[PDB]
Amino acid sequence: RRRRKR
Amino acid sequence: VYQEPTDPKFPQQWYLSGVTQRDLNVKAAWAQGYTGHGIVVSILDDGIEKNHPDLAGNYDPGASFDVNDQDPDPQPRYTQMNDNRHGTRCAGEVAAVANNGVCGVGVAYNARIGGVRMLDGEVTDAVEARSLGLNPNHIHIYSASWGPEDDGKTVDGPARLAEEAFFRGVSQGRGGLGSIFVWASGNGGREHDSCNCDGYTNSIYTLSISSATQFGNVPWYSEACSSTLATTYSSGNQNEKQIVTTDLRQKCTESHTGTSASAPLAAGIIALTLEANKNLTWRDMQHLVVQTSKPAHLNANDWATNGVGRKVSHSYGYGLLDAGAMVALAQNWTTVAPQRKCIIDILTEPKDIGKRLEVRKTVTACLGEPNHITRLEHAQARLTLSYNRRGDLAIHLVSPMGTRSTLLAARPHDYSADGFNDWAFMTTHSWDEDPSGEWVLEIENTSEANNYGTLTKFTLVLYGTAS
Ligand SMILES: [Ca+2]
Ligand SMILES: [Ca+2]
Ligand SMILES: [Ca+2]
Ligand SMILES: [Cl-]
Ligand code: NA
Ligand code: NA
Ligand code: NA
Repeated sequence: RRRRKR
Repeated sequence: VYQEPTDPKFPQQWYLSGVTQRDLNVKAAWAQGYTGHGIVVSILDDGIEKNHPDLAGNYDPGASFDVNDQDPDPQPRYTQMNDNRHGTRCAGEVAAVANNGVCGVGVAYNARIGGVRMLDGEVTDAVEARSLGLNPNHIHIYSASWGPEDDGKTVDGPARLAEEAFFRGVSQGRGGLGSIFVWASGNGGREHDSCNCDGYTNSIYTLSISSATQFGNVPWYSEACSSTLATTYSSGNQNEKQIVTTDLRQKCTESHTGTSASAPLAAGIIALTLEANKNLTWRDMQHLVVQTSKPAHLNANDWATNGVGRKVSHSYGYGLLDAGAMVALAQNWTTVAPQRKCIIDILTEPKDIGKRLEVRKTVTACLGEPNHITRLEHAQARLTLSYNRRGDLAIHLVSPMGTRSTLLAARPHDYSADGFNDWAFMTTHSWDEDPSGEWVLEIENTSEANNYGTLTKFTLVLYGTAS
């Protein structure tokens, strides 16, 4: 679970 | 007479021009003589292929850096799945070279283009701040096709360093005229996400851009909210055409998609506008977008006319960008007056929400004081409340001129019991209205469950001018 996504 | 580009894929760039009128009217700006010369755009993403045959001629190392590995070279990291192709696809939409026998062309095909490599790693607050604040007296326009997760249950925005970077950019960047920040509004449509729960798009300092399909419909991935300003074309169903751009490993693609493709097209159109008047401020640029964007033939069930006669939608903002109209209006534009800010604390005591709550308040908008506003720009309702299931709430705000903004729609996946802690819901839908008079806030439980909570603070914050 990344903090920011593309 | 203007000669249109001869690149091999230019005929497939249906969104730039054509006789059908389903386009962004970019060729009309080219024929007025604006192609982007002298403007600098930076793509904040996972890297840029600086030696690509359709990018090398416009590449600008002064607009580039590698924040993930702490070096000046933003080349992407190559992998078997081509995971780091995203930033190169975005760059070619803005500034792919014209008339060179390769792929298609950018919207601003004579502009200078750079990239910040910052998504290929852990994206901290410091990482964001260092990217948004890169070389602010050289880069004119920043483009960001990323953000918080679109799972339909997150409420998140810029932390302290990143918010400080936004304020420094619009105050001191570009020689004091202010950096231009362009944002993609989000891909959370299938999750019923709201782009007002994303602090990057919800910020007054960014131009948040949504998408429309080739046949003029709301795409499956689209998020609706009141903070969106305008729209550009992107992908839809499999009978609809997609976006043509530069791809990783020196290739060309015809299948770039999603919210990610909409913000770069807006950034290129803004680059043409700045060439037409280099003295425009960050607020001037948002005024131009509001006045020139076009609703015609975009299908939505929520089109509404606001207090000054403009059509506005939560799916599209003020409508499709129009490049020819932007560059024409820019040339003799008179700079707006300095921005005023009027703060009104609404509540005298906390209020139980229950099944439905309505709060009415008549305001003077700082009458008699140096921050008196008769001409609104952005408005915020900053709310603090508790509730047992956040996603069952819907929230609306009505302006004195009768314009109803949806601040929050129901989010079925949002089970959080954490409420909202001074969250600044923003609306663009009352731009140019007089904000004096009665405002109404409505909070309601959209489910049959017996939910409970309390509203403890409501601050109405108004921005704008008196001329
Ligand atoms: Ca590097
Ligand atoms: Ca080309
Ligand atoms: Ca979202
Ligand atoms: Cl402020
Ligand atoms: Na300034
Ligand atoms: Na914004
Ligand atoms: Na009024």
